[PDB]
Amino acid sequence: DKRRVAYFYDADVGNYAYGAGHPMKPHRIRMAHSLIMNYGLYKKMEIYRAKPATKQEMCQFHTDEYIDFLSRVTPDNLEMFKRESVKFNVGDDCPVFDGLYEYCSISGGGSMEGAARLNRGKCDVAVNYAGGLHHAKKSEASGFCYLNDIVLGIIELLRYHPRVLYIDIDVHHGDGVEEAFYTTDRVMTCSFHKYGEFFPGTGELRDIGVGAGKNYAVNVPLRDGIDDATYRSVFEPVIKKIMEWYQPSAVVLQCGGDSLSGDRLGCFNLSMEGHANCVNYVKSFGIPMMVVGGGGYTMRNVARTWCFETGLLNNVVLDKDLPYNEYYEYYGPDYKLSVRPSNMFNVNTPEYLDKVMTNIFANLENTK
Amino acid sequence: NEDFCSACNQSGSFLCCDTCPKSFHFLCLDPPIDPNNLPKGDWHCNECKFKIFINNSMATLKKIESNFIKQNNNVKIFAKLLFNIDSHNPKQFQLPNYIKETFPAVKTGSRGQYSDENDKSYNPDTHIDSNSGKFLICYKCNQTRLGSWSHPENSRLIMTCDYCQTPWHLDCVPRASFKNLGSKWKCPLHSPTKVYKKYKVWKKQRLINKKNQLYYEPLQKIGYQNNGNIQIINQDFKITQIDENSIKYDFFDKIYKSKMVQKR
Amino acid sequence: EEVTFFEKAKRYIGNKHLYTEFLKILNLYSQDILDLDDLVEKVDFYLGSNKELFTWFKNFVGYQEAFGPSYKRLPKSDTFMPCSGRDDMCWEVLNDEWVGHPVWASEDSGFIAHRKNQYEETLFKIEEERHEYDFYIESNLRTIQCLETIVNKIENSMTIYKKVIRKVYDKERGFEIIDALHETAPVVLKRLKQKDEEWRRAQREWNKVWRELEQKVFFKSLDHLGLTFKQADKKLLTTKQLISEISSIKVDQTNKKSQLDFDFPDKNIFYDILCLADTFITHTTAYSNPDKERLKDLLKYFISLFFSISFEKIEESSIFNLFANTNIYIFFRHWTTIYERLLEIKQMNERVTKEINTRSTVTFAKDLDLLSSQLSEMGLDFVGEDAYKQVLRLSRRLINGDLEHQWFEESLRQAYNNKAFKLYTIDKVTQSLVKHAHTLMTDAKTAEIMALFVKDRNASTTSAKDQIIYRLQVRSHMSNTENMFRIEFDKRTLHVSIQYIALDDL
Amino acid sequence: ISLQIPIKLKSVLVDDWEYVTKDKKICRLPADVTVEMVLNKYEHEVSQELESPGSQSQLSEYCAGLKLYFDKCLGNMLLYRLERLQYDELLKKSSKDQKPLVPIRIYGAIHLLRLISVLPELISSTTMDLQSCQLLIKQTEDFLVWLLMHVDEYFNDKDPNRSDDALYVNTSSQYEGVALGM
Amino acid sequence: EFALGGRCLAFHGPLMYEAKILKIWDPSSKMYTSIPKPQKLGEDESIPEEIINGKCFFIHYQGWKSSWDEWVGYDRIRAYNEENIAMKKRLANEAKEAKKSLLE
Ligand SMILES: [Zn+2]
Ligand SMILES: [Zn+2]
Ligand SMILES: [Zn+2]
Ligand SMILES: [Zn+2]
Ligand SMILES: [Zn+2]
Repeated sequence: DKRRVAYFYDADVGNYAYGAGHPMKPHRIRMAHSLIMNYGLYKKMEIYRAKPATKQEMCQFHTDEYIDFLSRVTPDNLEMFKRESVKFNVGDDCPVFDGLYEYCSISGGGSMEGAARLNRGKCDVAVNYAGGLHHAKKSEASGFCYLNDIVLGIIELLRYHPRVLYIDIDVHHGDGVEEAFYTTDRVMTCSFHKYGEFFPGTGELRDIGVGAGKNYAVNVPLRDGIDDATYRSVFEPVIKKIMEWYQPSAVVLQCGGDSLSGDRLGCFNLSMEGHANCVNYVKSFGIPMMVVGGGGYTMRNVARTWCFETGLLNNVVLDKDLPYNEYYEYYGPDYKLSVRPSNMFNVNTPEYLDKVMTNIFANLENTK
Repeated sequence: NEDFCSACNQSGSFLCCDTCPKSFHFLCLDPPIDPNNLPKGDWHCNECKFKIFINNSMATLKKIESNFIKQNNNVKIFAKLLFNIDSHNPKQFQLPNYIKETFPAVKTGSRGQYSDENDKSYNPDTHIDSNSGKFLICYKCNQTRLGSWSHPENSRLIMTCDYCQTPWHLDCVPRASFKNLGSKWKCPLHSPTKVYKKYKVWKKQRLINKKNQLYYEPLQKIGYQNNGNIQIINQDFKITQIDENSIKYDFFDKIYKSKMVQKR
Repeated sequence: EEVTFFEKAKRYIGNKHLYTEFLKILNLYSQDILDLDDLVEKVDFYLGSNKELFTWFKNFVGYQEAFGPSYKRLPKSDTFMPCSGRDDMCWEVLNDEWVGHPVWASEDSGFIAHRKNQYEETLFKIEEERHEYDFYIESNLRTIQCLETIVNKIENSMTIYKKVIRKVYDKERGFEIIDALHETAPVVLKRLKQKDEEWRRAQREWNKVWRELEQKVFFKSLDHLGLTFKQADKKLLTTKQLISEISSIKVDQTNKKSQLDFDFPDKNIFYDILCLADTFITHTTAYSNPDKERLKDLLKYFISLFFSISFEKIEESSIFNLFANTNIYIFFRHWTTIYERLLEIKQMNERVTKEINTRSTVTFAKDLDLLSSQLSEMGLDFVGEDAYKQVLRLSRRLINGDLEHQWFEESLRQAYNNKAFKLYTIDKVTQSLVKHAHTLMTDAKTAEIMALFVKDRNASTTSAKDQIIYRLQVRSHMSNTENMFRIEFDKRTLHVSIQYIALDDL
Repeated sequence: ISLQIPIKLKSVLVDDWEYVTKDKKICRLPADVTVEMVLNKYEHEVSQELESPGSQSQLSEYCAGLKLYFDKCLGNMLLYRLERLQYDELLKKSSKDQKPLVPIRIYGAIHLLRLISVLPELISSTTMDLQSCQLLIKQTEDFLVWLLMHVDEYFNDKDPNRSDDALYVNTSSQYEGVALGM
Repeated sequence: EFALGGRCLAFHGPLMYEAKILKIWDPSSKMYTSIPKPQKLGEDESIPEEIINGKCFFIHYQGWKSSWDEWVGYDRIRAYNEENIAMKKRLANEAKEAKKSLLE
């Protein structure tokens, strides 16, 4: 490949914390950045600091009342803000902190600029881990997400590409993104997620899309604790079929750390290389890529995961030994660069997976 | 004061009163008041307003008599009700405790919601009946697929449908997880009870008390157009006793007609 | 043929209630209500288990938009909400009619989370405290740098500094002092620097505490089945468990002789189990002094007779059948369990040892400052000392009682990367095996059947009545209720087959 | 006092309660079949076949009083908490034009149907006589029967997902949140 | 309706008493099936001759002590349905009216 990889990072993303016990900390972005920098990778990517987005750009997908409420709400002014809090689901699940507007603007600006750079051809690989809030849908904060900048990325890519493909690998289904393109045939959303009594709850197998988006939405229902050898086996053939058949011009991938082995909320049994297998397979097709970072609440794991992936995209394999980052204490007893899977029993039987393959491929048989 | 709305009987935003210790939701109020523009003053319930402005222990008869005589020439059957409903606090609408009892298949939820008959490591014991000592032979796979404790990676999960208790593999019918929190799972060996045909909608009648159930049996026994309300062996919910062989007959000539529509 | 399909379906379904539902479905189709595709699917779910009757139905009947289940559809009234940036193409590609709102998809019940062990929770607590310390320190450092760039300018990203000032001036005087700065910079900057120094000191002490706490917990947290093991095994390695397994296999096979099957490729595992069993037998103060040697002799004879591996090298360290009762069968299953455990352990032993001996260390600060010297001080870090043999040695140690199970299991985790969790009950499984042999000797009927097996095995050349008379004699020594287990072994390939002839001998 | 509601009307009322409370659906307003116009059709169709003047004038009085009572009580005893939000929205939309509220011209055939279900519970807490209650009950029964003949046209099965003109409409998450949170 | 362990409602004079079934009698085999069951008539168990040859059942009255277990046949043991509940309430109301007439 030897792709020209651009990169985006704002130094203000590690200075906005959620609630004390809240599992969502963007500090993981910052030690992931330090993992990237101390490995000497800074000589291989084009580092940028994208401009934060403005209200006129969030109103492209979100609503004027929603954005206006976002720009004015504050922990100090909360007590008089009662109707909007319940109306837009901005209460406890998605709490309000000091720099919420700033963080949302940073994430949206970074992802929207990444899509812009992919459009102009400055890079064929744009990476923005700050974005990836695949749960909020145009009017409400959901799943700790407040702004679905991903849809802005696909909007900008569609400005140049006739077809854009979205892949979700977060153990959470890409509800907001699939909803944003449930009816259009330009975008395919393909979410690999856990299906059951899980927080998304959506992503049913028979969710091929409505309207013109019929047969243009793929949902992969999975059981607990899938491992690398099974995740790759369920991943690769479907991606092969979609690329061979839907044939997107652009493609967007959501790289969430939630499916990591031993995630604070995750339940999957993916190690480092099982996760990197999907990235390698995606980069194996040549079409431009816009990598974001979604789930993951074990920052010592997601930082290592993201550093390994950014090494992999530049077609290099990083060292297994740490370069003595600043936050050295975070990286366990051995201080290596890997995620060790646990001994739990994987319940994803081959027969259920085979039926899933049969259904998905039969549905795709009509997407030349 | 109260932790429930005096109309919805639910917690939440409360516009409580001072004359009468009552608690109301802002929406559960007539007219619905916007909490943004607070009245900012003494708010009394409709009953409090009537008890203060009108309720002179004897003069109330004078008021009701006056209202009646301003409506006796006009509609007067409703005059008493029209007068009296002005003395009452708004309340959430509920069914009158007997329409529900007309159907012995419905129950009221916690706050008053609808509820019906479908509301609801290595575990090898899940394959055991435990009352007959037998295994759970799934209908689709005709096995239990217990695997072994030594090799747990061969066992197959079973849900044992919540209606007719038929055991089923998670792999025999595609399913990711068990049904534990939501509705009761039902295996696909049950009637649809609802049909969309091209559109047109069909629904099966509800469960009524057998006191009011009027069972009926036809006489032609070959051709008798009935709904899905059949029995295999106010006069509107009659359930046909179908005489099972009539089902076979009706199916047969129906297939014959489906043949001759395209054959001639 | 076509006039008997109803009876065929009745016999196939085999139930009255399901037949009632199928008849109701057939009526519903017959009353024009149900269409053909729904009827076809219902018959596939009723008679689709067969490739003959269902196909007959398909070709006799001549069968030859679709909304999703997780999305609602709002009316057009809820479409018009002005979006100040939505372009026409955005109006084209977006979707505002169909929304899921997972609460609607969740049946308003809730979501089931995942189970996490207490070690994971402690890791979460440590991670949270670390994140708070580092976030405070980074915010203070950023504001310190900004104040330095301000003060160096005045000598002659909009909320971080206000937030940190309010946190530092938590007396609610931060509000006034922020505006006072906006119009006193050095004093607040130096106070921030002092707070940074104290925070970094406390962070270093807490980092020490956190590392010390984590170093013992981390390996335990990833041990998911291991923590549950040694306890689930006790109720899961009972005779009733194996009877249930074999009966389920036989029941499944009876809907369509070799119900069970085992293979024994390795040989030294037999000697390893012999060594461990003798270590336990000598160590245990629970048998008579001659009983220890009697158990050892029974074990050695049974191994050298059934497998005929060696009658003497055991002390230096034609298909044969066998009718057995529950006791002998369960003892055999015990032996099989131990053999498979040790086979799994030894199969990857080479790569396990290879990785262990290749375990390098980071020298940036790990070897400089902090090292894990707990499993190394006792010698359970497998330096050299091939994993299989050190495992055998420490198993003999734990049987002999000079090693607590805590460090046994911690070492097994840290060496096999939690891949040898099923070895945590080796002492107890060996004890159960010894008890099973002891029961085998002390039963008269079991002794007679055991001698009958000895005769059948050592004969090795029998007549055409071999199975019949042997089975009849075993049954005569037996009652008329408890099951038979047909354990066969061919010396050609070291394969053992078990047949569950419960009561078929009658 | 005993009221004999037909079984089909009872089923319709149960379905309405289930749709409003369980499925969260609200009525599609303003109805193409409203309370005022159904009452007008009832009065017209019954009066043309009734020749007695006293019962014909009493029919008109009954219809007028029914309209008045329905208008007076929709906003008080005939709405679930969920529909209170849409009720307030209609109230404010009408107040934006300084216009009054005519529920008989908005609601139809189903809030009128739910109106006559607590009538035994409403008359019981009054000082009105017995034979007048009997007359009112008889009038309600006759109206119920007349509705029963014209029943294949006021409650028809259409899905909101398959039909925009369906009697019910799917609600939005924000609407449900504001309605059922306060 | 009528099964081992199932609920039942049996007549007793001008009122009914609900009970739970424990034994099911088979007059053809002169045998009853009980639950903690092919077994002959018990040494201390017997049924009145007017219900020894009928489908009798051993029932325990709820709200009554365990000493009031009775063998009641199909004559009084009714089928527990909505009609059974409505008719139990009807005769309870008639008992109330009889009590009120005895009083007022
Ligand atoms: Zn996630
Ligand atoms: Zn209320
Ligand atoms: Zn009041
Ligand atoms: Zn099955
Ligand atoms: Zn079923």
